[PDB]
Amino acid sequence: MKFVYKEEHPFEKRRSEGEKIRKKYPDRVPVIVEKAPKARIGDLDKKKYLVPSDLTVGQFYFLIRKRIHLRAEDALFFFVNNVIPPTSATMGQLYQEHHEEDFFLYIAYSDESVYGL
Amino acid sequence: DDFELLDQSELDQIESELGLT
Repeated sequence: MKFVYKEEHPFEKRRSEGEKIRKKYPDRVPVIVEKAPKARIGDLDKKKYLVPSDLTVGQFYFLIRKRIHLRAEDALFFFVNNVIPPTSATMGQLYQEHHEEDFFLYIAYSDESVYGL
Repeated sequence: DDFELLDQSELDQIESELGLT
C-alpha cells in the first residue's frame, strides 16, 4: 500500500517523530490514516492520530466515521497492509504486528471491500 | 502538535446506550 504521508515526509524525519511521540504518550499508539486511492467517500482533514492501545478496531471505526461525511448508504472499510483488520483486534495488537520502521501504524479507509478499486 | 488524541470517553456512553456488556 502507498500513502501520501510517506512521499511528503521523508523516512528519517518520520522515524524521528515516531520515536519521540511513542515515548511521550504512554498507552497511545501513533497511526496515520489516509483515504484509499479510488475511494469515493469523504476526505479526512487530519491524518496523524494518537489512539489508545486498548481501543478496538471496532471502536476506531466509530471514531473515524464521526470525522468524515458518511452517508448511511456508504460502506466503510479499514486496511492495514492491504488486509482488513478484524473489528475485534485492538489498536495495540495492530501496532505491535504491523507498525512500520518509522514507528507508525498505517491504515487506509475506503468504501470498497478491496483496497484501491 | 499535529497529533489528535482520541479518547474512549466519546464512545463510552454510546456503548452503554446501545447495550454493551
